[PDB]
Amino acid sequence: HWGYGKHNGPEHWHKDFPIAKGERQSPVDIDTHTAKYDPSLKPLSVSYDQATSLRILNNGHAFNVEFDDSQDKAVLKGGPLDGTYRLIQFHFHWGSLDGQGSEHTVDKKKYAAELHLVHWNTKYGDFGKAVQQPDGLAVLGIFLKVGSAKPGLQKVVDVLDSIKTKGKSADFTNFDPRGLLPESLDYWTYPGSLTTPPLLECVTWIVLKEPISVSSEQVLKFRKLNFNGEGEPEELMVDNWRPAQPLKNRQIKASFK
Ligand SMILES: O=C1NC(=O)[C@@H](c2ccccc2)O1
Ligand code: NA
Ligand SMILES: [Zn+2]
Repeated sequence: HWGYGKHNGPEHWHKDFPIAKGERQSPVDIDTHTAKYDPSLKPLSVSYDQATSLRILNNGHAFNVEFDDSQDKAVLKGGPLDGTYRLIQFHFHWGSLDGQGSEHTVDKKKYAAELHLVHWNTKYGDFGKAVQQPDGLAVLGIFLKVGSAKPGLQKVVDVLDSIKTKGKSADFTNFDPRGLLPESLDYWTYPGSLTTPPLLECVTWIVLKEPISVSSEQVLKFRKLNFNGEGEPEELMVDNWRPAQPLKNRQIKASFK
């Protein structure tokens, strides 16, 4: 099955998932000089005050912090979006070294990691129905650079020892995702896809311009996770990112001048 190695990585995904070569695949390079300011875009409304985190899971591809999405609690509205999108989970993609790890790039720059907060459009009732729709999902992407520590990330870092291998989970209640945001909510947006199989073309991407800083020690802990299950040969969970894909007939819009 699919992964990030030589024999099962991004260059192989199209065999099982032919949409890998589709018309609106993600991630992409954001060419900042050609992303046009769109004065009709609205400020992003991030309403996370009532978020209920539940659990953290190593799924063999990343670690997901999962939320109660059975009701309108943590929601994303505004920006390029019509209606209301509920937060279901967040996770990261990261590198083996600080010079790579992000999925999106900015003028070809790769960041050390990228946070994805995944939301689904409540007009479709459940996540599974939302991923059958071209406007089913909204993913808020946030770049990570290595510098000062991010205090709001440390609770995540400190639980990782308990979910080292694929299939392990741990209770993870009362985590506030507001502590992972940068100051500014200025963003770029474009229509795209999931960046892993099944690569479904359901996503309004909202990529924040301002990275967050995390410390070297924080990202080093991400890199001690394992892709493998317990009692299998150890494969460090690093370089779990898909490279940039062809932009094709799309335009990236900026929310800011
Ligand atoms: O942007 C994405 N990051 C991923 O891991 C992938 C994704 C796969 C499955 C569910 C939600 C998101 O899409
Ligand atoms: Na453009
Ligand atoms: Zn992701």
